[PDB]
Amino acid sequence: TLQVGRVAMEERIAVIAGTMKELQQKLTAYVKGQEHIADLYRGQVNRNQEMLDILTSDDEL
Amino acid sequence: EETIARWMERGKYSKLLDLWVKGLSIDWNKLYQEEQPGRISLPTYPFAKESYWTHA
Repeated sequence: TLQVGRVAMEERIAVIAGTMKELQQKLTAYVKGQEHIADLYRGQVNRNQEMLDILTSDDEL
Repeated sequence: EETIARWMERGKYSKLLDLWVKGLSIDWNKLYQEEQPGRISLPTYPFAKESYWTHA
């Protein structure tokens, strides 16, 4: 549902988890300000707008 | 690096150069699968001309 049922906006995070407890752990660490969390990625689209435009055009990628 | 190899074989030069100029490392030797061109003299780096001297 989170993959296909939410518009992907400018500020994104993503987490890989094999159990619920793991997800809760990682997300709570994120909420608590932990800068580095394993298998949790942070970033912004606003930043890399340029290279995005130029690479996604080709099906090669 | 294999994807580059294929772009080169296919001749996707515009793509490689648009990526190279942004920093993508390209092994230009793979451009020459059979044989090799020759090296020739060309102008060299125009080093900055700044003066430096001490005092005796």
